[PDB]
Amino acid sequence: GSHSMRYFFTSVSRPGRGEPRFIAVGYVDDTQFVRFDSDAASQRMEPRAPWIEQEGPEYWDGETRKVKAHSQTHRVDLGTLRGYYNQSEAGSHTVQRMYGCDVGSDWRFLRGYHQYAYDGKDYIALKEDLRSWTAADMAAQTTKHKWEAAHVAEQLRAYLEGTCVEWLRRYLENGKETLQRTDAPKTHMTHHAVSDHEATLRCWALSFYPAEITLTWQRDGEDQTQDTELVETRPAGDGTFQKWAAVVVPSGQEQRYTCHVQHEGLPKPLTLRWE
Amino acid sequence: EVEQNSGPLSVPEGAIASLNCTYSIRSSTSFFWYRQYSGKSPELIMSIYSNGDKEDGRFTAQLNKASQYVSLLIRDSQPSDSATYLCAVTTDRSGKLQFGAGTQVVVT
Amino acid sequence: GVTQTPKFQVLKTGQSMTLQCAQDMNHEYMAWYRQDPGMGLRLIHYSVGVGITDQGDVPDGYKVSRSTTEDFPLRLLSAAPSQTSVYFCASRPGAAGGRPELYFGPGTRLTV
Amino acid sequence: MIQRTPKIQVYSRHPAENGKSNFLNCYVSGFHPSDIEVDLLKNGERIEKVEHSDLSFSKDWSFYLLYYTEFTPTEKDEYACRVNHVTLSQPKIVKWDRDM
Amino acid sequence: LLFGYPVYV
Repeated sequence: GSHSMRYFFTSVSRPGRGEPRFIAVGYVDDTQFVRFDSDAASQRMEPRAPWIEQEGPEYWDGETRKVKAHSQTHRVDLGTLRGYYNQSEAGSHTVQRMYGCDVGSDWRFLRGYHQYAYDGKDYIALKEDLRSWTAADMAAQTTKHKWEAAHVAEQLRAYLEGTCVEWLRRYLENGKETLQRTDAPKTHMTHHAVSDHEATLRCWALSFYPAEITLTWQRDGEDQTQDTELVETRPAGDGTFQKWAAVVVPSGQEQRYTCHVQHEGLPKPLTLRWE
Repeated sequence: EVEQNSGPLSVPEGAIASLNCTYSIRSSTSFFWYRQYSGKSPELIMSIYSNGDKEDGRFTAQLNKASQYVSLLIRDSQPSDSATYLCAVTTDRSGKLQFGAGTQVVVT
Repeated sequence: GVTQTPKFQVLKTGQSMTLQCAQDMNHEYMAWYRQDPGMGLRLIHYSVGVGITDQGDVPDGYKVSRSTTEDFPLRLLSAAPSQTSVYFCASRPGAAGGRPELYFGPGTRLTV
Repeated sequence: MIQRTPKIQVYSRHPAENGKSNFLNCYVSGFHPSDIEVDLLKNGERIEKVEHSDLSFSKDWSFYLLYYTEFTPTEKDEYACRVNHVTLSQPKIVKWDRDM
Repeated sequence: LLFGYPVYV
């Protein structure tokens, strides 16, 4: 199956409360394995998975320096971007960075990512060819020109295609008991009366990994999409995920509504019915 | 790896039996206490997940993720508590439960 | 909830018996542990589903089969003096997503 | 500045069975900025021992957090999640439904 | 593994 590694960096400025808040987290497809918080009691990269802990002290001493370097740049980027948009230091602002790589089922490189955001909107992003950038406005083009001279696109392409991928494979092998295992969802339905002539069929899916899943309600084969309550895939707190879909079925028609569940852990897509 | 006392802890009747275990995997999330009488099977008596203390009956389990050690306190020790107590630790989304050597308690 | 067949069974050196285990709780995860004085419960093998076996901490010298959700028997190829231990069987509702508490069987004492 | 309203989901890790311990989850997602107050309620009173996950965001740069606490539900206790954000005038409270 | 090359905006 396909995999991916992605790191997430959030820097929120505190005007009167001192240095900006910096949070860094790293994932493997849905599994957080590292964290860093500038306000945490530990100023080192802390592990969140058992398979990342088998790395020697040289790994953590290195990843601590790198994550401290990201915080220093975001601390500077906050002031730089504040000047680009001629903004006052009277308020707080948000700088978010995300980068990583995707691999296909053959574990070959599939796509690379490197993106910035300022105050919740896209600021600059590395394009698919891993050679050019996308600059939103003049402030972003200033950054684009600065990164072109520094040869930043070339450094990422060597990392996204060569290091992000190679170390993803190392993480997969070290956590094959966890990351390469697929836990199929446990499906069930619930029936609840809402009126004298209407009822609520809620199609459930719990304890599955990864979080990619698809819940669909059909009526006589037609996809019920406009009238179908769907909730965002939520975490359970132990590593698995949950999701449910609901439709308001008139009394007596429950027999012609069908729920469809698609997931990587299912050999064939499930078709659930009431009665 | 889970290290325990690995020895008979003699606690008089009515005292507080205190045994602890240390785990190696820092990212562990679930911690359990199993008691096992001589010849019988281990049964779950206490499970703690959040950093702190948790009491249920005469049993009290403490968790300290900073020092990476789990302890268990038995208030009002009785001869019915004389058994080998196993400490089990696990990580998220995993079925490999790591059990310690066990600490045998002998209450008179 | 969990039952094991060979209560207090003695074996020989060559081509010994195979210990059986079963549970009527429709559990996905099942495991076999070994208990020795001074070492504690040591994982032999575990299965997270039907026809899905995996090796634990001491897989050298053991073969396990999982053909049904209920039965999870532990086989012994050839008995060694190191096989003298108490074999326990455990299970839990699922490999993940459920309550990680483990249910143990009555056990099996064995000497060689 | 861009502001996005948080999406709230109150639920439990395991199917609620009165008398057995469980985890009460409140999953806030799709909001911006990250400054947000999330408290878990038991019969209207705030629960003290409440832990949260690490801050992360989605494809569209919207953050998400999971606030959880260990609890034991009963047939009479009512639980709710109270979330206050810059996009909400009055703090929103979502009661815990056993079937949602 | 993180990206080593420092990047400024």
